[PDB]
Amino acid sequence: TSLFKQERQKYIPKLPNILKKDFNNISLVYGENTEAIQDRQALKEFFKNTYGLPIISFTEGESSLSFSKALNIGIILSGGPAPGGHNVISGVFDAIKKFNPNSKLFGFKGGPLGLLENDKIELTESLINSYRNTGGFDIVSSGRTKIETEEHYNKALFVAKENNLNAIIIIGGDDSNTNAAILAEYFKKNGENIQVIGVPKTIDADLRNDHIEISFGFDSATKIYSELIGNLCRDAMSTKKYWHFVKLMGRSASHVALECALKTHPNICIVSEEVLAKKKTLSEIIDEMVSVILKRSLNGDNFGVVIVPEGLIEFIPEVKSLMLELCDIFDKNEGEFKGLNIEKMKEIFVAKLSDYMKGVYLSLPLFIQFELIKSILERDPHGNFNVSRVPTEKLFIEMIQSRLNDMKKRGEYKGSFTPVDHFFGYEGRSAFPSNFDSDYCYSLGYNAVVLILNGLTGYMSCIKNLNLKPTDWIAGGVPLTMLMNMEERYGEKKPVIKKALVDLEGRPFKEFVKNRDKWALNNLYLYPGPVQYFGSSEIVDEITETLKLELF
Amino acid sequence: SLFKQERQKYIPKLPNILKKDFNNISLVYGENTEAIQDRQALKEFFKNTYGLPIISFTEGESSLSFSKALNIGIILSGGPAPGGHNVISGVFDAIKKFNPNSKLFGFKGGPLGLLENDKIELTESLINSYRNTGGFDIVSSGRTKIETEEHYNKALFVAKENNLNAIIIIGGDDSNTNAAILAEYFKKNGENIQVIGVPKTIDADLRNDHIEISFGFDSATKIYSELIGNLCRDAMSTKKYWHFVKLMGRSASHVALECALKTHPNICIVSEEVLAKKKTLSEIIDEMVSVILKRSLNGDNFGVVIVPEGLIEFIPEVKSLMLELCDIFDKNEGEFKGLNIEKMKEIFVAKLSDYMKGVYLSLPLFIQFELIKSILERDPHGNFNVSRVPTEKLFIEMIQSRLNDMKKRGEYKGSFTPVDHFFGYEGRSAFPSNFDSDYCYSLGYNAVVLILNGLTGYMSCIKNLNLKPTDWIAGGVPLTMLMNMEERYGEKKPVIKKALVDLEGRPFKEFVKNRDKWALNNLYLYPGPVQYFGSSEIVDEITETLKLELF
Ligand SMILES: O=P(O)(O)OC[C@H]1O[C@](O)(COP(=O)(O)O)[C@@H](O)[C@@H]1O
Repeated sequence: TSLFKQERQKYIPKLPNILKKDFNNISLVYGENTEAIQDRQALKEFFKNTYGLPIISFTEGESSLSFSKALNIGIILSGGPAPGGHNVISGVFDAIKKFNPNSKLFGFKGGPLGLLENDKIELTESLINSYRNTGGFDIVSSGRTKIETEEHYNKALFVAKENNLNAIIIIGGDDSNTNAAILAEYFKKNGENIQVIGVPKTIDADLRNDHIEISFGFDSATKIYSELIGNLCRDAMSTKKYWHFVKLMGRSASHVALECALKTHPNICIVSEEVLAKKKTLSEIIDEMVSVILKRSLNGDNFGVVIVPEGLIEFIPEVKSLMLELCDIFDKNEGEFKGLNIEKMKEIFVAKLSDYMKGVYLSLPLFIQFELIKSILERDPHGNFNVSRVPTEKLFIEMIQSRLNDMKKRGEYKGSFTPVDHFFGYEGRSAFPSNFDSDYCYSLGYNAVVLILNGLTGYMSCIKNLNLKPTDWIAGGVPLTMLMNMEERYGEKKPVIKKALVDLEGRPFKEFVKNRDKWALNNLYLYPGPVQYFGSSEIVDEITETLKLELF
Repeated sequence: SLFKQERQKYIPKLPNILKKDFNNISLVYGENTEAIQDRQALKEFFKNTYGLPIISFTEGESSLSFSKALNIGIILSGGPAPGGHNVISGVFDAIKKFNPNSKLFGFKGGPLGLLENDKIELTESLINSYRNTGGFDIVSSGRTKIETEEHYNKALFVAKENNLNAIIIIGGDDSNTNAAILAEYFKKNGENIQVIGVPKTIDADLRNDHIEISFGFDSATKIYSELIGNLCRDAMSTKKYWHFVKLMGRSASHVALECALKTHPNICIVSEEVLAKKKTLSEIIDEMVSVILKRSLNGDNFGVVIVPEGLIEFIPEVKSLMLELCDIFDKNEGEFKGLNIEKMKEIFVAKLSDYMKGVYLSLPLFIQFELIKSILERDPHGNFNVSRVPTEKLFIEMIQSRLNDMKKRGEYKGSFTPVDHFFGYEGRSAFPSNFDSDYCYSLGYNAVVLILNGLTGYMSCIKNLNLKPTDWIAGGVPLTMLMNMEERYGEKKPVIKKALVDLEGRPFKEFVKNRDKWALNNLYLYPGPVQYFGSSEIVDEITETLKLELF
């Protein structure tokens, strides 16, 4: 397309030294016998044929392989895009073609649904070439259909068989890596010989553990967000008149928010996990932001930058309690709402709420009051709600203006508060991957094929030592069951892999805690650049602050 | 920041001429000049600096108007543009070269810093930490308009007390308006203080035959196009979202048009064309809806739209409304003195003419209030606040309604999922590209050469910008040639005329040729992040606009 794209296309991703060796010269080294996180008992029931598989690692030396004929592989992309997905695919292609030039790669379109519907294309050399080192999932598009029913699982197998597949690779987050486990068990249960391999994808870093150091895409997304946030800090510093509020996409955790904070040194950054842990109130959050603004104003600084995660309102205990009460006032007094008008029925809630929750409700902006009513009036069959109708940054902005307007009227705020809001997310997830994600993703995909060539199913492709140069990285496999627990929902116990949230005892969070009061009151902004793909190795192979601190 | 550390070490590239000794660089005088329009009245006002000659530099001797160390003052004005700090580093390096005893003084927060004698000395170690960086934060900036005899008296007193040989003003059309009049004041009153302007703005609305582009436009459009290309790729990857992207640019669509030529979005609105064709808001809406429907029938329930922030000043019915709201406020200001926005709205509605009131009340309520704020938050030069007006959200709401109208007859079976964006503040203080780094350093270094050669009332000017920096031509354009008479705050005044998109120009014509293609097909281009190290080709890329314009 652009000159950038053609040049980037020519980049050769860097492999672990071992993945460079011939396939006959790569030996399995078996590990222990893994166990689940919890419900170690019931996970032996559900996953009879797959459980307690050892962790796999790879070392040099002679080995015999499970194939000699050409392989056929199906590949699925599920969920939202992450920079480097296309490199997982280029790595798989390059690996099967090295093994046997007659091997074929089939890309199922628009998620797992493509497999159910036999909606696919053959990825050929010239096709693959155009996608090398590119952003996007647009080689085959993604979706998020789950394979659940017996009718579904049988079609998956049907389509797999009529396409002569030896294996399926699924690239996705927590939920598709869980699904990958059950498909692997399903094939093995019905005596079929199709292997399933999982690959760890998410720009939000909510898939990770002792074995998976990071998910793919998080490096590239945070670099883009931090460049944009650093640029806003520099603009704020230059004109000294605007408070920029930046919401970042992803409602599950503060991994992205925390990393951008470490990259840019903003004046304020809110961590959802901490808000939940310290049980902070809405007014406490507001008090704390207002106090930073006033103090800066007294230093003569009528500007600053705030970072908030998208899922923040769902981490305020007080808000859920207010919500659970309002719809209890709705589930009871059903006939009283006929028939009603809202604004008229608002004062019904206002008169019926408990003293303190009425104070919380009325503290909100008026449009927010109404959006909570609408949230209840639209609960799913199981009666549960979500607060998606309330935008975190805009809620905070209005409440802050209000507090400050009152203070000005009684003469305790001389400064000027002019807010500008920003929401980033879509422009970071289909960006060109950094060298790190390019190397990492290419490695994961290449490694997936080695796992398949050794007969393995139910494994997640895994590359460790990610803080070191790629030649020094270590390749292997993690069994999918060991990451699981049983989640109970509506009388049922389905297997799950739980979201990894920010560890409030981790080095990243502790680093942030150590320095945040200093960043708040002073102007110690750091200005990261755009992602570089040419120049010295330490610029082009820079990793996240997160990974740097966590490992070491 | 490791990036900043490595980038700080870049050596900007100068025109060959500027590398020669200052006693080796001679003038070439040329064509005389005049203003763009209202030339008669402007010849009264600018009686001392009208019709000066175009300047170039060549290898020779030249009469050097200075034998003793220089004292220069320097002003950063208006909104930031990447490379302002390289302008400053080019002035500093040049005056140190000339005479190591030369001092450079930075006035803080724009022209107000001059008026209030608020400054800092810009020293070698201070300049060093800002080399090749984004931002205007070395001294910060502001948008103050110097008009009154007292303001100019003050400007004179501060200038004279600081023993200043020359003042360098870095800014846009608003600031070079200040600079033009200041040079005229100093001359008319008989003083030896020289005033040189520098052509800054991400909006590129400071342009003529001689000034090929303003600095910062290159860097800003590059970051904005990276992001839009990323949104195009996400839309292609997931196939469900219609992205509406507002862009900075102020009045002109130079920014929007460049980003469209960089990315091939499905829709880009060009305000200048809207005004030429006298389109109504409703007509713009329907043209967008038609594109959306067609794509949907083709199975593409996604796309990307570029919206210029200045559009409201180019739709005849809305422009007219905004001028009447302005007129109503300016004439009944005391009534509005204390009131909230709802009470303000009530007055505005009561005082609008019947036609204008119907227009106003046809807008969504959120737009009704933002229009008022647009008027109330006019800058010191009288510009409306268009950056705060969510034009893209107005588009989304009106398109949403029309698509529901088609859906009501079974004529639109897709689901519309719009996403709003506004790329602006995040592009202004970004790290400058090699182009802007090279161009800005040359412009500052060149302003010193012009000062050394006794000039005042000139814009620093580097020509042949599509060529390798060594092959650039250095010189100077008289500030008056850019000027005309306009009404600001209910009164007629001399200003630099804003250069808008030329509908007969090569950039717009390239867009028209391909735009229909880009609407119905998915022909997106994906520019990457600006590269600062590496192959001469990717690192020294320039804008589509500049290539087409010099072709
Ligand atoms: O910085 P502000 O006061 O919000 O004003 C925004 C305006 O400044 C700009 O970013 C730059 O304008 P100038 O280059 O003319 O100073 C415009 O694009 C935008 O309309």
